[PDB]
Amino acid sequence: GHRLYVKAKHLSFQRSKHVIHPGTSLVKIEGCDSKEEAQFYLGKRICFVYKSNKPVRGSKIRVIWGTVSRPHGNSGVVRARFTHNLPPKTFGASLRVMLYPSNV
Amino acid sequence: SEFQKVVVIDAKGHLLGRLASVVAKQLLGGQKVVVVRCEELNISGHFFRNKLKYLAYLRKACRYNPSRGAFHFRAPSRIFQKAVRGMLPHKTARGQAALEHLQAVEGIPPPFDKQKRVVVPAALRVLRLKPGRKYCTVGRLSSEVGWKYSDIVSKLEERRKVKSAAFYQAKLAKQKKIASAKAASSVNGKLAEFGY
Amino acid sequence: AHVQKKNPLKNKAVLARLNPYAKAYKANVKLNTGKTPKAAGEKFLTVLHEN
Amino acid sequence: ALKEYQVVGRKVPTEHEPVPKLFRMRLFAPNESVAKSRYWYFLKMINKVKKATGEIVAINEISEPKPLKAKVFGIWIRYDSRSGTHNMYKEFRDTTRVGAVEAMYADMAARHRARFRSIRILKVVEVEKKEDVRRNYVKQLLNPHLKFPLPHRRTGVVGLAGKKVFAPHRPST
Amino acid sequence: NVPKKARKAVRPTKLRASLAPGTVCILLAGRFRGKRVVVLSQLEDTLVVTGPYKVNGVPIRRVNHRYVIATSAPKIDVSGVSVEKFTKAYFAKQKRSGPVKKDEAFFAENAPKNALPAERIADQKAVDAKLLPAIKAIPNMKEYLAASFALSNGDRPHLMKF
Amino acid sequence: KRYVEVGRVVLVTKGEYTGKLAVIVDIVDHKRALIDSPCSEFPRQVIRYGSVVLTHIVMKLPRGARSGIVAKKWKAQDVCNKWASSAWAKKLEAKKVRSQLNDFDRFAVMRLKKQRREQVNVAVAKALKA
Amino acid sequence: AVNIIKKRTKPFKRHQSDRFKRVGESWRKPRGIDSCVRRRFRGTISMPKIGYGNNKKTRYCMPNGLKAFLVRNVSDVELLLMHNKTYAAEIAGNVSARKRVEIVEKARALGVKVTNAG
RNA sequence: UCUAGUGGGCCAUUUUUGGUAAGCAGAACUGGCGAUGCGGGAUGAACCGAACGUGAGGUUAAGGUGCCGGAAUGUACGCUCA
RNA sequence: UCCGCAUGAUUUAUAUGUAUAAAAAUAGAGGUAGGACUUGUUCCUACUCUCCUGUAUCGUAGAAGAUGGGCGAUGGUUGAUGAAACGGAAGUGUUUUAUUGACUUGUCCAUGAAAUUCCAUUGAAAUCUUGUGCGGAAUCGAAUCCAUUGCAUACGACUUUAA
Repeated sequence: GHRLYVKAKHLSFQRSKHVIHPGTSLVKIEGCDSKEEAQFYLGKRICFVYKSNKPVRGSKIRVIWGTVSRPHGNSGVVRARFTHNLPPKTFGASLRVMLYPSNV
Repeated sequence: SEFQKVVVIDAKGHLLGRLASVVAKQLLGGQKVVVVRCEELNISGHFFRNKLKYLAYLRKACRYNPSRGAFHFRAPSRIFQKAVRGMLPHKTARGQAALEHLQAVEGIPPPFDKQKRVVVPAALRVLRLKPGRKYCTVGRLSSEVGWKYSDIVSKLEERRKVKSAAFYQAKLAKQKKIASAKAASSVNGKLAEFGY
Repeated sequence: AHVQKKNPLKNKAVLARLNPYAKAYKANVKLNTGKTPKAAGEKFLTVLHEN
Repeated sequence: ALKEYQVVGRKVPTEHEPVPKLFRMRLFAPNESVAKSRYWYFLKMINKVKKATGEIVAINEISEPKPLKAKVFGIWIRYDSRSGTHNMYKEFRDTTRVGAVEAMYADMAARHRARFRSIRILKVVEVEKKEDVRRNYVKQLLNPHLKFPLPHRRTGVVGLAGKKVFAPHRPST
Repeated sequence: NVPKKARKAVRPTKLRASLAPGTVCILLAGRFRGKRVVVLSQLEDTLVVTGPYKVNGVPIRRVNHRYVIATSAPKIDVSGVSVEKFTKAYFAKQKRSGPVKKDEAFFAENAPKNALPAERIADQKAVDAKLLPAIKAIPNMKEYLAASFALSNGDRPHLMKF
Repeated sequence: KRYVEVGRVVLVTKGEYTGKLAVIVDIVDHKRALIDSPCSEFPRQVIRYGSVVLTHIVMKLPRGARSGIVAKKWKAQDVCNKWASSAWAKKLEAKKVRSQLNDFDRFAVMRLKKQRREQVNVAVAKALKA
Repeated sequence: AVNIIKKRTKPFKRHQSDRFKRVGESWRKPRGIDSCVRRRFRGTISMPKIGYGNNKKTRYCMPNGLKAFLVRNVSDVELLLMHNKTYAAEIAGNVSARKRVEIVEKARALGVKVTNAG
């Protein structure tokens, strides 16, 4: 048992100066610092893992899943679409980018 | 691209605004930042210009009640804290959390002198300012605007420097013995085949 | 009829439904089998360079 | 990027003169449309000809005959200032006259706030003799034993290490 | 009202060129995640893989081609393995949906050492016996298969060659 | 110690010729220089000093020499081997090999590093008793 | 009845009905000369519009794909004998307990679903 | 054919007259606000872009890419110490 | 209220290796015992180790990591204690020795990981509290109101006294 995912941070939603779009989240992936390098992570599964107070099915760990869609900017930031939109309180929180849709 | 738990930054040789921008972005990204030796920060422009800038800031206080007016902190760490707060949306819960994730101190106190200290190249004065361009030190600026701990910080820093020199020499001797033993290993050729 | 519009530039079946000649169309026809002369001209080169 | 074109034009033949004269100009324009526009702009100032009453009989892009040889280019220009008009001379060391013209435009914009519209390129020539060179700064680059230190630069950047936020050690020089 | 007939014909799946039989691959999900296994054959779009059950404990099982990272490790001779036996029917659960109930407390009888039928461990031993000599021939290959892949600090999957 | 001059051997850092070795044959200005290489895939070109890093090798090359003469001087001298037999080239080659290593090679490196660590620790302890 | 999608589930509350108790929740179109809701300034409440209309096929359908036909007696249930797969029976609130039991038993015999059953 | 409301206007570009001038008064053309939401100019009835049914995906205009703030502490050549 | 108990819950857990403590300048002596000689603004010793900045170094194989061996030094990691020493800028940490456990993958074997037979999860030990049988004795307090004084005072508050 060890780590099989890439580190990521939830920066913000897709937004203009004054209008936000919570349907898409901006994700900064560790080690990805180019829009060309973001192509590898395009389509990869990305999950937000958090702990609650009430156990469900004998577990307090709840995961919200999503997929990386397209790169954002020139610095390797990517756009992610989740099944449920990430809460804005999770800005700056950690995310796990898996390798499940692998192509290598 | 740094996802560390806590990052400790040596503020010496760093430009105030550029370091504040980098720290503020890291705080919003969710990284705890500790800044040490804030009295060694650098601001572009000559000392008289920076002194006038601080005096102009100091003149701004509430007319009917200075007690509730603007609070002008003189310490170099608080000057850096004010800069970071300006670059942060401090009037929101998210901005308040980011600001509270920042710890700026003068010198390197006992909590942090035994930890790795990194630098931000984007804010380093030597590679961001033309040689010959005048610059000031926030420690000198603070001491001339009412900071009363310039000498004690210098004395404590000197004591930390001699302690760190002794620690470095001891680690230097240990790394020597490890390196000398490493040069006599029987797997150097096979490691060099893979490039190690 | 025609519930959805197919792009002939992408759907080859529609590109066959329209333009039946597309099957026999031949591109990249080579015509440089000759000596390939250099029709530059002394006057043209002098004017081209000039000052 | 700019390109150099030769543009040959003439007035549309009329009953008075069935054989009008042909006029050629070497112009630096981003594309052929701008080159033809510049040709008519300069021709209207000299001859009683317009785009409507004239035509373009030829246009050919000109490439540098020796793009791998370092050369000195002398450029004579006439530019409009905020007060009046002045004629100036410039010297640039480059491998292409297009690059010399681009350097001239950048220098004029930086040193005189002169836009493209206010600059007329009177003449561009290649300096052959060493004593022909007028600027001492340009002539000092013709010393065979030329040796100067590397100019100051913002260190060596990397696509990933340059974007790295933190560095373990302070860089040296 | 019967619906129309869709013009969606079923055509064979073409997998990647790096998923050839005998390739060492890393499992990315499931119980055996991070395990290095050997590809025996490709059924339709899944790889019938088995890391040598005596060296890592991974049995003969399918794995989705997307959930697999292909490694550039030297190929393992697999031509002697009877891959014709492994079909979709072989890796198919007994027909349950219907006349059975989702009764709990059945994990005891569903656990191994009694739920594994005959000839399954037999083919596992047979495949292992045919694969070990080539595996042991290559140095460090047996230890590589026994080890588990993991990401360390500074590892960047988009820049590393697997 | 390192200066821009005719015949100075330089290493390209930016552009499609990253990591290649060339020599300055002429100086255009203080921002650009004309460089050439004996390799058949490195054409003679003009590059800016920001895209290259100077080395410690200086050749006896005439100013504005053509490609054939530059190659002849390069081959007559030991410039290729002089650069190769240096810490810079060896470190760069080691980085190239490390970047080219695959998962199996990395596992082999890990095993060899384990053996080296065990031998080093034993050697250090044995030397401590002398 | 299949793949029912709601364009909007909010009830289009009236402007300032939260501020004042005398202002009812029922929607009224603002007709003020300086009204910001009518001008549709950013950040204000939305107004009901014809564009919010749901699909004609799935309109008036319950999440189960049926339509709640009100029944007050047994004969109203018999009206749904042929339309078993499209109409469900909603027993009227003023129907007594005896007649409600009779309606439920008749709907069960006819195979008609009942929304307010039990 | 019948009838409603209107019969206080205002702003901007350009051409002007009266005025020392005016966020002044009066004329002409066009576009607007009035009755126009939306993106930008930190803000704004008129300025720039663009005229709006309810949504998904993509790309733009004007405008921006150090942080607040989404986006290069990008590239090339120069000038500037206040 | 301390020790023993042996349990549950909490989270360090914004965790997934969340390992890395010289100083100083930036046309420098970068410093890497840096080499080098006598502590000296001498070194001509080293002259390319600086300039892939860390893409580095340390560590990383074992049913979330089991059960038994042959050899290789005679070491290494992690706990329970010991004499302790050094740490005060926020020292709450860093080191030596001795008693004494567990592991060691440095190399080579043997058995066991399945059916959770294609993904939709968290693996356990420990550290701080309380929800309870209590053996062991319990060494143990104060503040305020009601009173009092005026160095105080609109009322509160403040300075005294008190059993």
